[PDB]
Amino acid sequence: ERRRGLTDPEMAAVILKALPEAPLDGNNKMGYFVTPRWKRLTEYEALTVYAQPNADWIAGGLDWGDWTQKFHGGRPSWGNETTELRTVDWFKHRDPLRRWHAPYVKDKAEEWRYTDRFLQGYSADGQIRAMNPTWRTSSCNRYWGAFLFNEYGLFNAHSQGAREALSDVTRVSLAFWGFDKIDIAQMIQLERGFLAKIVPGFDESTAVPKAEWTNGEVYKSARLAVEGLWQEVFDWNESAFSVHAVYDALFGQFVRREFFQRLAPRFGDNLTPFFINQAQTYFQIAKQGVQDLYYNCLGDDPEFSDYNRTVMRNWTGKWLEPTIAALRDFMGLFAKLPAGTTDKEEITASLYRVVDDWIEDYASAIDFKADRDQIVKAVLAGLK
Amino acid sequence: ERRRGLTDPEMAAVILKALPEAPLDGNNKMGYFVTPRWKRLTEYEALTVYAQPNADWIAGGLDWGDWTQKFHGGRPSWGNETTELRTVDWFKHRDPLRRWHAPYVKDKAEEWRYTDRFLQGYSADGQIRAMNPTWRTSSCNRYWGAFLFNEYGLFNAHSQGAREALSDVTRVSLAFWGFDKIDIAQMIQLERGFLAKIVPGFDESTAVPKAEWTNGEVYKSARLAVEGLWQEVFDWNESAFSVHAVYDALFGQFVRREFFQRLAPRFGDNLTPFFINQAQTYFQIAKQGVQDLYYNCLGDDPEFSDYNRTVMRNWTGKWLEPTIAALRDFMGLFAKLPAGTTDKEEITASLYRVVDDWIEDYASAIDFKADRDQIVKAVLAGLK
Amino acid sequence: LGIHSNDTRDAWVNKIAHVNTLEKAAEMLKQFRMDHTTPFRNSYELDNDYLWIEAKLEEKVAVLKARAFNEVDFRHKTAFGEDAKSVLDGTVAKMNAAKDKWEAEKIHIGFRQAYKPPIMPVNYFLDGERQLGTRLMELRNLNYYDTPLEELRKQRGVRVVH
Amino acid sequence: AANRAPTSVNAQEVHRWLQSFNWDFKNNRTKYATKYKMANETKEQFKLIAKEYARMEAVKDERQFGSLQVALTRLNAGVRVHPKWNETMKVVSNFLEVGEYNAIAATGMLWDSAQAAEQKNGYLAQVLDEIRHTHQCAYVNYYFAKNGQDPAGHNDARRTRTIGPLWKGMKRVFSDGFISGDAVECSLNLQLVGEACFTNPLIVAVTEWAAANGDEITPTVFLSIETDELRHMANGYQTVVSIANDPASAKYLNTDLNNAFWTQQKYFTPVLGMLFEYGSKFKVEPWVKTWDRWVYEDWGGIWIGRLGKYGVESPRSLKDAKQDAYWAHHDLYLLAYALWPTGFFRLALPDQEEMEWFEANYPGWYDHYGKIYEEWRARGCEDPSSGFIPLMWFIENNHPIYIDRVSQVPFCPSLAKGASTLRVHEYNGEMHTFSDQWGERMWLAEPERYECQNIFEQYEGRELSEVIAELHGLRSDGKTLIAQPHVRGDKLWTLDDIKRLNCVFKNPVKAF
Amino acid sequence: AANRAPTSVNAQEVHRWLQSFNWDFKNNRTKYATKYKMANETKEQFKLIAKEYARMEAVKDERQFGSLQVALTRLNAGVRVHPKWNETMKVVSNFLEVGEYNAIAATGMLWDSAQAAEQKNGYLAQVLDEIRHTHQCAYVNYYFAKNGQDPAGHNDARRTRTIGPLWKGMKRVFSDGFISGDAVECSLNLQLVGEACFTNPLIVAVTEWAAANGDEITPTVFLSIETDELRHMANGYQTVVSIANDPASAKYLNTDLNNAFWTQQKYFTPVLGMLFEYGSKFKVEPWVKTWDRWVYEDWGGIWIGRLGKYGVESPRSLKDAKQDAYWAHHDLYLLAYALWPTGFFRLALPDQEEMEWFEANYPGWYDHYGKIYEEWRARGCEDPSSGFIPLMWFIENNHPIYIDRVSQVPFCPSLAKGASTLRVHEYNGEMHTFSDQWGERMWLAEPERYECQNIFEQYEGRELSEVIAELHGLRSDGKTLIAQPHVRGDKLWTLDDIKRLNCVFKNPVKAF
Ligand SMILES: [Fe+3]
Ligand SMILES: [Fe+3]
Ligand SMILES: [Fe+3]
Ligand SMILES: [Fe+3]
Repeated sequence: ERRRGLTDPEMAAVILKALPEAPLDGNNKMGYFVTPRWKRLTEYEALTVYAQPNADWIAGGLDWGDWTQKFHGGRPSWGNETTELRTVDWFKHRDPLRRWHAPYVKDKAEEWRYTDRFLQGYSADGQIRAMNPTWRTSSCNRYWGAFLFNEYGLFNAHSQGAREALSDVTRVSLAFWGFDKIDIAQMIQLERGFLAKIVPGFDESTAVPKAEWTNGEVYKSARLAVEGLWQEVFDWNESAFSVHAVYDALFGQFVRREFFQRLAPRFGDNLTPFFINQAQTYFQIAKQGVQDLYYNCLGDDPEFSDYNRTVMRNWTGKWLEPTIAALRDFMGLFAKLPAGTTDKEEITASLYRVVDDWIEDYASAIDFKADRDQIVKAVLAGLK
Repeated sequence: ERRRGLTDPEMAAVILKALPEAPLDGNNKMGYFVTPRWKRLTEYEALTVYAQPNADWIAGGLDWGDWTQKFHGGRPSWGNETTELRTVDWFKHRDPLRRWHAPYVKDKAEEWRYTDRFLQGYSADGQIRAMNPTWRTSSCNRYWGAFLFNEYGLFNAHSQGAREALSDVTRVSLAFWGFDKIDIAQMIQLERGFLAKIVPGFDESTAVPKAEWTNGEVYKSARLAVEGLWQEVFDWNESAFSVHAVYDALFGQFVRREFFQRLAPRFGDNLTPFFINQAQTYFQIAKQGVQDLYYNCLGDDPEFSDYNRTVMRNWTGKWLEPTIAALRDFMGLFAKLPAGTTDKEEITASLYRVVDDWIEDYASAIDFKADRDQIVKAVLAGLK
Repeated sequence: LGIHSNDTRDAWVNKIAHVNTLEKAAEMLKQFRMDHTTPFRNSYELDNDYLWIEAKLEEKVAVLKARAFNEVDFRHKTAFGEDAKSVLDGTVAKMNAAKDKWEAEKIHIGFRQAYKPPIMPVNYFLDGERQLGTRLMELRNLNYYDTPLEELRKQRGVRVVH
Repeated sequence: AANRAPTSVNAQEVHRWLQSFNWDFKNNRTKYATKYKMANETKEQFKLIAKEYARMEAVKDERQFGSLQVALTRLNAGVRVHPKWNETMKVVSNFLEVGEYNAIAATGMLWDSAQAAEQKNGYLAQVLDEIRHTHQCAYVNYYFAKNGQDPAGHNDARRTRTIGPLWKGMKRVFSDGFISGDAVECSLNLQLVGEACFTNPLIVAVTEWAAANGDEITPTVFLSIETDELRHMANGYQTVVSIANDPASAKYLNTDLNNAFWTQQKYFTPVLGMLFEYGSKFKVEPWVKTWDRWVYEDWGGIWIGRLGKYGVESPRSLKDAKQDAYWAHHDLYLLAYALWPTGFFRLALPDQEEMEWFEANYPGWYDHYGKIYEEWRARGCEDPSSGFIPLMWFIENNHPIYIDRVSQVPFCPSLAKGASTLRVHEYNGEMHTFSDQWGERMWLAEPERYECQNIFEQYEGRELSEVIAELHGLRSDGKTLIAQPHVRGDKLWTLDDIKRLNCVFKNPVKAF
Repeated sequence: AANRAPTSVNAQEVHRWLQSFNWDFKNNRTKYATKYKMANETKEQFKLIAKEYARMEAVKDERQFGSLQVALTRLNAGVRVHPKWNETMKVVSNFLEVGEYNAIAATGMLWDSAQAAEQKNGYLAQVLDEIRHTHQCAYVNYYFAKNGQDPAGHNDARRTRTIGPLWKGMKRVFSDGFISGDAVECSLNLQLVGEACFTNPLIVAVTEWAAANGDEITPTVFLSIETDELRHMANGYQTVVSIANDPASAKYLNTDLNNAFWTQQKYFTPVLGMLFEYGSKFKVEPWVKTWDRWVYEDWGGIWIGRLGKYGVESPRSLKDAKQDAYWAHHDLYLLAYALWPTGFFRLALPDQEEMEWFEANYPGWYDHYGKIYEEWRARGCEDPSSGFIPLMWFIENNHPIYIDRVSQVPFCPSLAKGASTLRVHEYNGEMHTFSDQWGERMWLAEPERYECQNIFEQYEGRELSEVIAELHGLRSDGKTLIAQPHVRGDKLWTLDDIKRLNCVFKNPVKAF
């Protein structure tokens, strides 16, 4: 009851008689005017490009005229003045992976429900019995637990770019890069909450990890770099570039891949690797977007390549020192492990993996002349 | 164009003219007569219980009379004669996780696509650089590889159950139990195929693990027991019970959880644990189903508990002896491992974890007197 | 004519091409924002094209600033060689001392006409936005409906055509 | 990056090594009796791996449900279906459901039979597919019970199917036919004939007839079942390929094929014509036309012709099956309507447009079937106070209804326009009734395969309403029958109206 | 094995610790100018973490797509929609899209403003919801372009948008008003007014007009958009809770709320009413009844009443909004139709049945609007050989059309049955046109916020078809306009038909 025009005979008879004999236009695309990155227009691009109503005076905009309501003082709703970078067209960027909210929440949902199944399997199998108690109650609880705040600060460094980004495709990538960082922060806390349930006496409260983050020496310099990247940078691109192509590319990768992922297996910890496997899959998914935006689109722009490479070199040089200082303080944590876990030869080797991965994937793209040996020697100054 | 009765004004008018003023029956619950395991029925029960057309002469059946076409000689399409166990009702079993076909392929599809994302992450992140070479090209290629054939064998052990199961709920549980076993075998091969892409000259061919399974000594009695559980048992409940509550519960849990899950981390391998977390999630899921059928429905049967427990005890003794032989021969693998990887104290404790879990979960449930110290001593006789 | 492509835009592209030095490019950009920008602009003759012409002038000045300045100066000085933090702190002390909303709007406009990127580093400029906007709004939104329209028209200094 | 992203995932890279997964040992042999040897090294057509199979089906499912749960429920699609098709779908979905379910057990048998790991893998995908299909056909009855105009019968068919005669023949072709015998005979029943000649065509045809009668639930589900069916016909082809090089095939294959074809067509020729033409209101095509395209041309001609190089021939009974095709469905519905109290679905007499359609497409339908339906209407078969059930007319006009002993199809030889030959034999103190030379040979050659008690043997000496009450053929008021001789919402028959008739079953064979 | 299975680390168990994730450091403050201080212990109402958010939405998606892809495509639901409603959805979907999109950035700004972790977290879920919603409105235009009767405009509204005057008004309420000028003023335009008063009633009301007019696509999408909106209303409520103890609220909050209310209602009172009543064939109820329930009773009465204990009062401009409401939408459609070549959609004159319906609900409609549409019809406004656009009527009868400087809404004060206010001021060599005193006050106090060039200023001295050609207002063929003054499939208008009229834009203000 309530009659509907598709199925009600009287109403549908009226609609059907008013219809044309064929579509009044044969071009049934949508986004047919968008220049496709890959030969055939994709659904990602059709549903996303030119959703942002920019006028032609913000590079690449299709509309005209001023904004109808500006900030008190005259600041525009989106303007060229919110970033140092310049381009021929802000809509050039494409997410390799082509994510538009439905594929993105689809994948993450698969990861949530598989985490749930994994956890129920692990606790029922009793695998905590093989895990080293000093690693569990100290390195997971306090030191991994403290890294949470580093991911949360890096998430938060995205708020302004979410407001200030200059096109649909950059804003949707930016938002997914930040949501994955709050996800990691939440997964480190989920791990501590699982452990409190299966291990008598484990306290899931964040008091101990928080104190470590705010008052410990190991994550000092990391927290100060995060505080800086989050709240002292007002250029939205400087934030996303310096978080993703400098700070997290060296420090975050060292901690996740080269400390906890390398050493937790040695202590019978297959739990933390399950969550760091999510963190490294996300790091690598984001990297592809970061490289397309900053290197293929800005770094290689037909008019502004030399300009934009100069500003990105500038920002790499600005944030490489806080990053090296973050890395340097973190070397103090090796002194806390049980003897025989690691030696200087393994650590030096892991440092060079991080530094050379960064030079290949990031620094070389903009001709930043980085010297691996001096960067690792600088970090090695904090090891003992 | 085709006129459809739901939207076509003429056809729909005729259809609507014929409908009754209200439903001819208020009872709109499709399995209203089933008897719910959990108070409110459930879609898994409505869609599953009583799809098998059993007559009353196979306990619990609702139909009557003989089968319409039997085997040459007279064997029934399904009959009481295909198993030793007896019950008041074969439709009594319920899978605790309530899995009918859509949620089962949804969970596995999730796992599949996050497997794809995780391997793309893992190789992009370059995490094999920290994996021990010996572990990779010998233990992973050959001894984990060889275990594939044990899982394929256990999968095949399900063929006859899939044809002979005496109810819908036992058939669907059995089938999902078997399909998870071939999935794990295919994941062992997927991992070797992945390493062949990532590690130059690693060979994904099955010849070396197959030669280890068919002609090596570490797996000899494992292969002899799998060969016998698959092709020598003609009773579908004897195969399901003996594969899941005796052999895989002991040898399979030792190899998967207390050998490869416990030692692959020590060699810098987080890749094999990724696939074993699947294998252990699936073992814990099937366990709940196998305990519900064997202990909650059969072992605790109101008319037949004593009888069924006698028979299940007989089979635990029948198959505990070849399972101990499987373990005993597998003990030879530790001699092949770099010195100081493990020691006798750790191997003993891991064997006691597997035996005590089996007593807790399976043996105590039918009142089988197992002597934990005797089983571990018999197994340890093959250690050096 | 043309929305997006016309003779006015062509003429300015042509003169923006030819500014060969930073100090000349930045002089032109500053003078352009006094002449064609905000309700206090010197004429509305370029109303249809000034936002676009301004962007093009910005591109040129940004490019020349980046070639002329070293890395610390690119971060910390304005295109006219002033210390950005000093200009920002002086303007905020000025704003904070503003007697009323009338004074306040002229300080906040004026700052934007003079210092908008690429004249000031955006990190300094948007911190200017943040502080400056708070005080202008606190002054304007206090007792917002209390002056009758006939009086507010006179305070703004509008010519009533109706 | 540090290398780049690969995966293997792609099922093909792992499938390449499946086949080497099986090993030799003495006793690696099938547990089932069989006249044939399936070759190892039999390859399969689809390079599926378990995880990829799951992903492939999950995608189909989310679209299927999703449509069912949002859009079609908002449009009230469960309700807006012609009452006749709502009733036909109780039989169509629950009876197809048993075939889906017994095809699980059947390819468990064939997975055991096969020695090649790829061929085993082919039949494994179908084990799993037939579980999907079982829950899909159950979900069609689930949804129409939940949201349709008459849930009775949709909600309990798994137990109310047991009251009536058509259920027995469904069990012969789609339950026992699929699992009891040599694994290759079962395979010819299921895959070679069952799925390729009847299920694959029917699932698509049911969808057209559904769409015409207002039903958009069954297209959502059945068009998703059909996307699986091609891997199943690849499996049947592969059964033949695997046994073609064995000497036994040239001795035995075409007889198992002919007996399997006869089995399936015997039930399906009259039942599927009957549900299409008598169970719809809007008619799509006459069954005589359809049967010929499906059986004779597409299967008998093209599908079987693709196998002639493996020694398969067209069944020697194809000609007999075409001479009983034209009338058999018309013949059957007379009996099904006459026995309407024992079904779990409501039935309607042909209206005047349908009789005009029947007479245009079957010259001479009216003088035979038409006039009997008119006499039953006048005697008052739709009204509870008449005291008439059409079975009474068969008795008062001495027209015995016999059940075949092999296929279980009811037939009434004194009335039938179809090829109807009654054969009756007594063996060891029991009488058996046959309808044709092919089923007679099957029983004579194999008596211990065919011992099924029929409806009159089991119900002899029992009054009709006590059978119905015992087997629960009642609506939730415990009074009105599920099953009615009309499709209208008024003057529904109740158990007491049946009790009045005093109708007591007799075994027809006791008169010989 | 040893121990029970828990995952039992559900989202709440993690969320319990979320507030402690933020830490204090001197520069931990918003980057945006604001007059308010949001309290750092503000809690949020939905206890979500990222993963569970994603699961909760992905489930809605499966239902949503799946209906679009199987059943609605097979029912060909994209085509069986009234002409008029197909054109209305070009505007309703693409103009809702810009609001969805700018709301991403608005809640980005609000996540930056909140200092409490959980307050940031609730705005974060809105961030992601508005991304979801941008792709959902985009999907609807995508499905209609791909499968409907007229793809032009559905397929390119992100640039053909730019030709007309109504787009400018939409940008003021749902782009610029959401992100420019104090985060709390933006929050009041987006959340406390935009969503709570207009979008969340609007979304179910669009599904009700959509289904009456044969559209089943928009119901599928907008009813899943709607399942997210309560979380967004809770965010507006928490914005007020978070600033309610700061002394700054007693000075400023009701002024920013009054301004936000007038912003939002100035565009939506005339626009939504016109879209509903003139963009449909089948009507659900008259806009005067609806506007009164939504704005006066539901929002003004009950929603805002909940916030009285936070010192929130009903906007002082509420009674002016109600007196100007009644004829507002009728007055605007005269103008949208007079300027039909500037759109990206096809418009129709009221037919005789809906002229009768307007008359019955709006006594006086015919003697004013009906009479004018009849004259325009007599002059051949829908026939391209006529050489008449209704804009010519305004010029010959001396009724200037003006564009406000603040709201961007076109008004014709000499013809309007509604408000007749017109203020023209000259300031610094430029004239400015206003239509009410709320908006005149906003310009006078804040001139530099409101400098938007209007259609007559930009197109001054340009011939109509040159503007249309330049801005791609054409169908593929490069001749027929996308815009039309009728909804029939023959005698469509062409660029040369507009060109023959040599209609050149003039700035109305140049007559002063
Ligand atoms: Fe099937
Ligand atoms: Fe099949
Ligand atoms: Fe939204
Ligand atoms: Fe919203």
